[PDB]
Amino acid sequence: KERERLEEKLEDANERIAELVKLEERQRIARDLEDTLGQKLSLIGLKSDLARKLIYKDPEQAARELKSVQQTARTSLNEVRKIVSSMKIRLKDELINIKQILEAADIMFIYEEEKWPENISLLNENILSMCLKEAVTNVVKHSQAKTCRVDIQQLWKEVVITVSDDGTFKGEENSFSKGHGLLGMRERLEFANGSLHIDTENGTKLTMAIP
Amino acid sequence: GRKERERLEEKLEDANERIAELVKLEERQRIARDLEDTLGQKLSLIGLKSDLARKLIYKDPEQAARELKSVQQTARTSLNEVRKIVSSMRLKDELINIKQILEAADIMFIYEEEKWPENISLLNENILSMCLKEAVTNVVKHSQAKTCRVDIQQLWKEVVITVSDDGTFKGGLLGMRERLEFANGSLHIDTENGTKLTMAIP
Ligand SMILES: Nc1ncnc2c1ncn2[C@@H]1O[C@H](COP(=O)(O)OP(=O)(O)CP(=O)(O)O)[C@@H](O)[C@H]1O
Ligand SMILES: Nc1ncnc2c1ncn2[C@@H]1O[C@H](COP(=O)(O)OP(=O)(O)CP(=O)(O)O)[C@@H](O)[C@H]1O
Ligand SMILES: [Mg+2]
Ligand SMILES: [Mg+2]
Repeated sequence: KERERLEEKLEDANERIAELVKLEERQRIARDLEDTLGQKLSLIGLKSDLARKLIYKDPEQAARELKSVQQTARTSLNEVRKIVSSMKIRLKDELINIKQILEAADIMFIYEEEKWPENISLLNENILSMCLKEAVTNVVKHSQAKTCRVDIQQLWKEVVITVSDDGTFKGEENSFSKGHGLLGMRERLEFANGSLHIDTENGTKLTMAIP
Repeated sequence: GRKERERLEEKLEDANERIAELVKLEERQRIARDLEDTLGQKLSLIGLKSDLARKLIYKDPEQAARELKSVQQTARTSLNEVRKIVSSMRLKDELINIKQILEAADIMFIYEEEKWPENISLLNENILSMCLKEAVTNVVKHSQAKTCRVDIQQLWKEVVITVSDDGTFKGGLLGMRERLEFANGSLHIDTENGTKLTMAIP
């Protein structure tokens, strides 16, 4: 009846982790909104007040300011749908989308369909997807690969997706773009007590694990 | 036992995963809903009214400027909407804000400061706050009360905030209560003597 106390303190902690990362989500999200979006909207107000001043005397230019308000409302709307999506992907869907990305990059898509996992949640599933997006985006974008092999495997407690490629690695200890592509991926695996692994030994072999 | 009894534990850790994924899902779904709807609709509006004003410039300028007063205000309103959402993204703070709400409604604020709890998280704390907002908003707004008493109590596993008032019951609150039910806390209301609200949270 002491080891069970150990379980009450440790559980307190395994709930705490959950809340203080849901907060990662929160703050980062209000950051995007606040910044990108709100700045766009301020811009819209100012350019439309300006065009409103121009109407009578410089109309040719009021219409230009207004072409600009038009486009900033556009871009703001795209930013919104971008968020929304960063909140709404499908696994078997990402498979098709990257299938197209590489097919298009003139890269060979080796996928040997296996056992589609059962022990996976949908926060987990969506994270997995994302890491798919950035791993393939990075392969296409950099590797120099001519082949990419994607293994989705139910394995034990967790799904594992390895994304391998033959190309050469362009990465130096800076490359790890502080809070960007691969760092986003890997911190994002570390939080859900999964993990990201990379073996540059033979081209570049990526590896994602998630309960 | 340990092996068979053990595996159930799993049946429960994981049963529990399945459960709290519904807070993520339909927290982010309320959020994408608000964005999508309110905001995106506003932005479409902006595009259309500015394309229109752009057509008017030359022939009907007096009215291009009117459409444009409109684009101006819709950018405003859109920005405020973004605000609501960033803000949603403090307990002792809510205390001051409602202190003002009721003080202003000509309602008496009985608060007898107690033991500020320790066993509380901040998802919990912020939920508590919110329910404060809607309970007091509802009291001011409806009760007919002339007094409101707020008890914040560390109690056992969980903080408990009762918001009582003398007024009559005329029966927001579903948001409050489902939102307590999810964090295995609870909402209780006793209309027996005016209206007495009660929130509990681990
Ligand atoms: N498959 C690969 N082949 C060769 N080089 C690679 C590679 N994958 C990654 N790299 C190198 O490592 C660097 C770090 O990648 P990372 O994804 O962190 O930044 P990035 O350049 O992909 C933009 P983002 O911030 O969107 O990821 C890359 O810039 C690239 O130079
Ligand atoms: N403190 C209170 N005392 C007596 N009746 C109350 C009350 N708070 C709410 N009610 C009654 O219950 C109804 C439901 O409350 P609820 O909070 O869902 O709606 P509301 O009328 O407060 C506006 P909103 O839902 O937008 O906050 C109210 O219409 C009111 O008649
Ligand atoms: Mg990258
Ligand atoms: Mg109400």
